[PDB]
Amino acid sequence: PISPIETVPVKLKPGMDGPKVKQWPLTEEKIKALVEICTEMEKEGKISKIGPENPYNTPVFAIKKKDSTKWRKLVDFRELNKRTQDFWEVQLGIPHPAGLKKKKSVTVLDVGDAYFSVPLDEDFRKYTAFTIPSINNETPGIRYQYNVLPQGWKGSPAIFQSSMTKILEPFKKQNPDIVIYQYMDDLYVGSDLEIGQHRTKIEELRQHLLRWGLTTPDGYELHPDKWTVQPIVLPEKDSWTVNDIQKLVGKLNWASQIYPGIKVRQLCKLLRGTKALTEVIPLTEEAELELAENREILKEPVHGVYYDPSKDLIAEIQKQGQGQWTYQIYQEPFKNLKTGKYARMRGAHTNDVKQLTEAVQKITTESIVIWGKTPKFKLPIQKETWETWWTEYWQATWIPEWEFVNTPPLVKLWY
Amino acid sequence: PISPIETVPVKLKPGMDGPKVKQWPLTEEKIKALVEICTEMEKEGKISKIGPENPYNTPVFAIKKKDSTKWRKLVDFRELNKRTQDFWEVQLGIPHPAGLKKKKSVTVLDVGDAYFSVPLDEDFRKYTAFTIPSINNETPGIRYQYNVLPQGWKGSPAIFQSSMTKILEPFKKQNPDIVIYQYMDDLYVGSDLEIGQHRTKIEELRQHLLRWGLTTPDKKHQKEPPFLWMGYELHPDKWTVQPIVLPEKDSWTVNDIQKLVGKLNWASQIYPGIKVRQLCKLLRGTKALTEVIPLTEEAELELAENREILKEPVHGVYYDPSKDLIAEIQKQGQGQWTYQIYQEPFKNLKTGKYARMRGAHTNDVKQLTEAVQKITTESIVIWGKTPKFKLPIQKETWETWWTEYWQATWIPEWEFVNTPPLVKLWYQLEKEPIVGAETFYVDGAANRETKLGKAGYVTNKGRQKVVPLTNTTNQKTQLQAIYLALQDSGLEVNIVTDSQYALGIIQAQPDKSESELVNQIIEQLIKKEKVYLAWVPAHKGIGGNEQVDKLVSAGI
Ligand SMILES: C=Cc1cc(N(C)C)nc(S(C)(=O)=O)n1
Repeated sequence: PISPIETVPVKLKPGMDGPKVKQWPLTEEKIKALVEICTEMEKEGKISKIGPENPYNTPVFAIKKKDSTKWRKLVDFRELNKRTQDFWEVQLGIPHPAGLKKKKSVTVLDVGDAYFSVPLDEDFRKYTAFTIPSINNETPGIRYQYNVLPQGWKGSPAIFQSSMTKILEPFKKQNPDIVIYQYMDDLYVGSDLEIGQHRTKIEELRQHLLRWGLTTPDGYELHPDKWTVQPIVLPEKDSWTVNDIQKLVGKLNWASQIYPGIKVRQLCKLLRGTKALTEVIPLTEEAELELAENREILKEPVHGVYYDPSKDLIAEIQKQGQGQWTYQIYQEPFKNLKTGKYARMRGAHTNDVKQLTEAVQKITTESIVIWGKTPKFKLPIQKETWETWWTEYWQATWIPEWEFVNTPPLVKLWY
Repeated sequence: PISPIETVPVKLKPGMDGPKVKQWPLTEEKIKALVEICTEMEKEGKISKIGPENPYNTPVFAIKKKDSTKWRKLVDFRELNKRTQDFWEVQLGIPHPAGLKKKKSVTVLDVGDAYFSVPLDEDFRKYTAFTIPSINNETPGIRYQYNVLPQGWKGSPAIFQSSMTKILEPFKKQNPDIVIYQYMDDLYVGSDLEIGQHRTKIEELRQHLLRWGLTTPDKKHQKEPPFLWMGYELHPDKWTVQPIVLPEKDSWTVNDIQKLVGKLNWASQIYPGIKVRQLCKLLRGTKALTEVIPLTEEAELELAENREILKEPVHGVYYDPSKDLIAEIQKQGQGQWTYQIYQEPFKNLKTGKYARMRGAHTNDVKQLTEAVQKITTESIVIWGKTPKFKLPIQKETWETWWTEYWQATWIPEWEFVNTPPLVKLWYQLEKEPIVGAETFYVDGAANRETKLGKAGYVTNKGRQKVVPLTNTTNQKTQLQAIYLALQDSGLEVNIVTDSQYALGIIQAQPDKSESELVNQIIEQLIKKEKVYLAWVPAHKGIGGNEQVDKLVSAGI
């Protein structure tokens, strides 16, 4: 219910005002969902109607979870989070289980049903304002603010973290093998056991959470080992034209910003003079040395690349064509923490925005598992298109931040 | 009267203070028109003289105006407005006629006075004080203060609309089939009740309104087929917009103009092409809202084109939820796009012209896509669903494009409409270098100081060019050199550049561009049969590039 607890007071960062984010228009199917849902929530004291004396707002919308179901609210607290983010202690519980990424399987649960117990600090409620829109602006918007900890607030798993440790203590004892990481609204649960077993030790945890009053759905299956970084590789075919060598050189020249031992001069030697593109050039030994030499640096992973906790994680995506998408995750230019591809598209799926939406989620749950932080995305799409269609494929309870860019001619340098 | 609703609490801005703007009065004329309008309002309870003295103050420049012998007071809350807390705008836009459905009966009550019938936060009236002067250029004088939502105040439509949706909630509960929509002083009441029962609800509602201090006219406007809601004309089977006339007067008081921005941007939601983001500048700050202001060359131009768009009335049908929505787009005057949204042929709900253009170098397919998006957003906003599209483009033109575009794009469900000018790709670049083509090594250079440069090329057939340039920049000579190569070569050519800049633009495949130069390159591009553009790093001594570089470099 709403258990008699002292409201943990909370205060935005200094100098900063609460969110004032305009609301995106929603389809009718969605506005109905959000009207029902909020109606129940207001009945149960979870939220309250407010008037327009409250200048703050936060987008709302609705998604239809993973592998079908029936609607769910989702409040885009991005702006309020970064306006409130990491206060004092209570922060992201433990500095993230560095182990979890190693476990054979990881499963995800939606413990978000918690949070609706704990009241929210009086003087903060107003910063949680949110407004269900109206089709054709017929009725005014229906504004609610929160009274309990809200599902997407980041300040929520923080405040509730004392209690979740208690609830879980008994389970982690009877199971010191199994790793348990809370991020935002989900618990990431990773074992080493065999599928049938692991999936058993998950329900136990669901029932264990029930016996402490939490209640869950009734996410994904995740296999962290086997997230193999993708090493940059050079063309193999022998029959080099002046073109092939030119591409080759340009690429190695760029790739020399990542790996400092790479040399090009023996390949520029083969290209002296003003030759035509088509013209086949005999690969001299000294060159085929430099090329086998170089080929074998692009092999071993890099050194000098360590996560820096106080710095944002960035993530670039490039459309590669055949339903393939390449991405890299990094914190300063050219020092990649990970690089991967994502594919698996044909027929009843081919839809740039859909694939890009799926990749953005998968990349993001890789980051949560590997560092306990979501990456600020660089999306190869146009603001309008993306803002127009993303909530149609979203199935996750968090939302990473993102920017919009024009992919350079470096789609090439990765694949 | 004055509604008994509970007031909305209203704070002055974070660390701020009320308007202490002293009155600039004295006219000995019309200072009598006030105190008559005031002492009437003082009786209806809308204001009251302030006891224990001081302070704060707002102007009261009253303009009786050529309303045909009328006396009108006009508090200027412009400065109080800047100190009042922000409010949330709870609507995404003004409603659109086409978004209405057919109802057997509709009525449009005019809420009488309204802002004037909702009380003001008690603690906040103090800051709404004003003054009426007298003979003795000394107090004497007289000092009032508002008890109800003041006319120009910043919070008066937000608060008023909140007070109203409150007052109605009970009535909407007992009557779930009646639909009431509010918009300022107009209240639309649709229903599928027999003409007779309706009129009775409409009476029950007028009483509810009255018990809550809200009066609604019984002589009812001039209700013929033209029932008027929000300045639209609703007929059981169509809506029409009353062509707006923008009167030409040079008595353009700061007010009269301030009222023009209101009317014009109300119109832009019905009419595509209204610009008002210009003459707004004929304001900014506080400059006596009676001070006749002269038309500039910047605003008097556009306002002149405005009368032109509003010239021709607009109309359309109502929305029926059992049918899909179909949107059709056609290409017009290069970057000009027309579109219609309908459900039954020839029966349009809404038509428009989209122009915009996105970037400095665009093309037709991406430009179309932009329109398919804007139109999509519109459909969700007005009807909350997505339309099916008919488009001047071939499944295979779109197919090859997205499948060779580094960015990601997408259009919902669509159908080829074989129509006037089709949208097509005005050329394509080779993916491989062409065999037996003069391989052009291009390059330019500019001296950021003197602003001089050169652009030139070198081929694998001994052909060379170097052109001296005045007032260019590096990235401009990079495009210049590419142009040379294009124009001095056969139908089939291989160009090789070191400018990732120049390479970006060309690889996008623009057919229109901001820069004239890029156009000349565009022109040249389509005149060719086969073109293949290549990139290599500067200063690696790569054969060809190295020679061209040296050649154009008596600048570097
Ligand atoms: C100027 C504001 C305004 C406002 C308005 N509304 C809001 C109906 N209508 C007009 S009108 C009669 O010119 O179409 N103007």
